[PDB]
Amino acid sequence: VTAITKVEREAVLVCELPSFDVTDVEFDLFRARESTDKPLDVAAAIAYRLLLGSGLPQKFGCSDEVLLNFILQCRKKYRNVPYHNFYHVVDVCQTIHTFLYRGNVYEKLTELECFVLLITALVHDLDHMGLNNSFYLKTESPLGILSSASGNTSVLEVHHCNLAVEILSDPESDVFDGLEGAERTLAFRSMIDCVLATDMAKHGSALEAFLASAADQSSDEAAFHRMTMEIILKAGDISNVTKPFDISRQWAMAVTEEFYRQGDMEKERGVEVLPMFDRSKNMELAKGQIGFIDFVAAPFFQKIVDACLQGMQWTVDRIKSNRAQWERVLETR
Ligand SMILES: COc1ccc(C2=NN(C3CCN(C(=O)CN4C(=O)CCC4=O)CC3)C(=O)[C@@H]3CC=CC[C@H]23)cc1OC
Ligand SMILES: [Mg+2]
Ligand SMILES: [Zn+2]
Repeated sequence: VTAITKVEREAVLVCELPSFDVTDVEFDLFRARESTDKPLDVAAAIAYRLLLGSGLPQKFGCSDEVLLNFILQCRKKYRNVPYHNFYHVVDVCQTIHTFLYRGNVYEKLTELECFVLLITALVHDLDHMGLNNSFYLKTESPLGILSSASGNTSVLEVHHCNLAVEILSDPESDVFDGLEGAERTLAFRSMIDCVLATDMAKHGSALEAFLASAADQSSDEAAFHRMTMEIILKAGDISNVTKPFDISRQWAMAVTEEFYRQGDMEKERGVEVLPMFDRSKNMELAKGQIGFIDFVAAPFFQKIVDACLQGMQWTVDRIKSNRAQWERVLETR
């Protein structure tokens, strides 16, 4: 890995981000991206501002320079795909910030764990190529073969953890360098756990485990803290439908184009192409989003809020209003 230059940091530090409140739940990363000639710099500056404002890097001996090196080292490893690019992970970081601080989830965690969540958001999709786990397995890809051979089917999640560990192995980009002993161990293990938990094939079991812990006043503390962390990263990962409508719709366009490119590649290779990934179905954006709301996101946010995370009620409220808005698109078509 090649060291971040000073000129690279200066480009990020130059961004003043006037008019944006990065801590707000109605913050608009799309508008932030439009605001400038250099969206990648603005994106990094948002991540930088969020991390510094939390008070957290300073507390764990992570300097301003090392924090920004880390951010830029993550940015180098994201690709130019429609959805799983650096804007997605900056969005997950910003959203998790809002769940911790606007939603009061910080109350259930330590500050180390809060620090870890904010950083894990930035590593959690490192080097995503716009193709899901199933594509690698269906096509018998080298990457997919290695996963089957070694017994872990979370193809990309394990990949992301491996690049995260690389960035953190140089002191100049290790935001956990100020830690040692059991704490540094916890930072790496909880980071890795969280990323492994974002495999959507494990979505149901992760939810059931969190919910079961949350209902049990004699749950192991460490286990509950860990499951909370995993759940908050998962929440950020599927939080598109909890933003105001046009923000939420822009994410949906981005993921739709990304899925389509996968399906075009699957067609070429002669493997199974699902409906959601097929250009020829031209499936309505409103039906896709409502199906995702009804089958994935509304039950998830509702269950985790009722169980435990009451301050996150606004996410349930907004899913409801976005669902009603998509129903209006149908009604008037
Ligand atoms: C902005 O909009 C989306 C953003 C992310 C995803 C992701 N989706 N997924 C799975 C796809 C397969 N799944 C489903 O098809 C679920 N489902 C039904 O069963 C009925 C209709 C429906 O949607 C489970 C989630 C991913 O794995 C992506 C990677 C990680 C997290 C969420 C991403 C989906 C979105 O809108 C469809
Ligand atoms: Mg992922
Ligand atoms: Zn993600």
